[PDB]
Amino acid sequence: PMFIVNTNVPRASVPDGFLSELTQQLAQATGKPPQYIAVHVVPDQLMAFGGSSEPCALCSLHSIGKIGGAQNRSYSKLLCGLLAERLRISPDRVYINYYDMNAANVGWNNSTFA
Amino acid sequence: PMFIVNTNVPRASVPDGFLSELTQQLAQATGKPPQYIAVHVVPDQLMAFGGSSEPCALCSLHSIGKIGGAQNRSYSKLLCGLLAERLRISPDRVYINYYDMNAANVGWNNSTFA
Amino acid sequence: PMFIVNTNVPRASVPDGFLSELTQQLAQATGKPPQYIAVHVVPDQLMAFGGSSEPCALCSLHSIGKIGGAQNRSYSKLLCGLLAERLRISPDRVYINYYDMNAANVGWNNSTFA
Ligand SMILES: *C(=S)NCCCC[S@@](C)=O
Ligand SMILES: *C(=S)NCCCC[S@@](C)=O
Ligand SMILES: [Cl-]
Ligand SMILES: [Cl-]
Ligand SMILES: [Cl-]
Ligand SMILES: [Cl-]
Ligand SMILES: [Cl-]
Ligand SMILES: [Cl-]
Ligand SMILES: [Cl-]
Ligand code: NA
Ligand code: NA
Ligand code: NA
Ligand code: NA
Repeated sequence: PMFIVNTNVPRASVPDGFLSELTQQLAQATGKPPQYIAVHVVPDQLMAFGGSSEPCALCSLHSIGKIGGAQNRSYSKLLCGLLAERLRISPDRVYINYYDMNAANVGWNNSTFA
Repeated sequence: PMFIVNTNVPRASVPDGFLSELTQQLAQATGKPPQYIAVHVVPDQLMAFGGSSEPCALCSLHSIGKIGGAQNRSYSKLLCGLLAERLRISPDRVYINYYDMNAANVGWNNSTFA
Repeated sequence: PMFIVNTNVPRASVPDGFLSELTQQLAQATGKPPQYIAVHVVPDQLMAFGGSSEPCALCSLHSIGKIGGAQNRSYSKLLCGLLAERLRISPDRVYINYYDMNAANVGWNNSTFA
């Protein structure tokens, strides 16, 4: 699983341990070992949501399987909750693109998971 | 709709109103209210296009529907025009990846659009 | 072809001419002329892989065709090799998402490749 968050919120407002919490909570959410979870946080971005420059975020969650209608709603409640509580970003100013990746299309360790 | 632009042009060369201009133009192009549109511009990037470092841009346009052969050809003209005038990027040094997203794979406000 | 690398390694550790090496190596691996190849390297990122902040990378390779089981394994060996040699990133701390793009979904110079 790979979770990426792009936001206009300043780096200083990202709480210590945020990447660790994301790793831990995504491991529990996806059911995959935390060892394989990758997290990427990109603050101080130049972005807008609805024409407003107030706090917002554009994210991505890639995973080989464990992606679906019900699961994605669950991931959204989890992730929007964290962005709201930890980064003070309103849930309605966050978009998360979910990708169900084929094992053959994910490279790792000089090979792929296929 | 979500539009992201990654470019090597300096932050100082990105007009302060560019995000709003993109939002408004994309609202008209997609026929969606500006409120639903998110924009993200990433300047000062380390990039090369065709083995050259002159101004260039790698972009992404995500949308739940409103994506297709004909529509994409139209978006390219709209976006290349904006990047050409406001960021000084030659249109033949711009790539735009279009993504037609399923509502179930787009998270927002603690849920998804499905 | 479009190759993007997001890594936590410092900018200073990115060798001069690294972009050129990626361009030429990708031209060889994909068979496409270098004039159409785009490369993007993003260092100094706030990332974690397996919860650890040791050197790691999240990448993407977009291409109209030339994507597949065997081909992707080959690309991974090539790209992980370059990241290990040039950026000192362990191959088991690198993920590469491969995307086989439909020509109609890749915009360039006021149109698409369809
Ligand atoms: C997230 S995309 N992890 C990469 C794929 C892991 C394969 S099995 C160990 O889930
Ligand atoms: C762009 S990806 N907007 C996402 C969906 C916006 C709401 S629907 C009701 O158009
Ligand atoms: Cl599901
Ligand atoms: Cl895939
Ligand atoms: Cl269409
Ligand atoms: Cl989708
Ligand atoms: Cl952890
Ligand atoms: Cl193949
Ligand atoms: Cl596609
Ligand atoms: Na998919
Ligand atoms: Na799609
Ligand atoms: Na940056
Ligand atoms: Na594809």
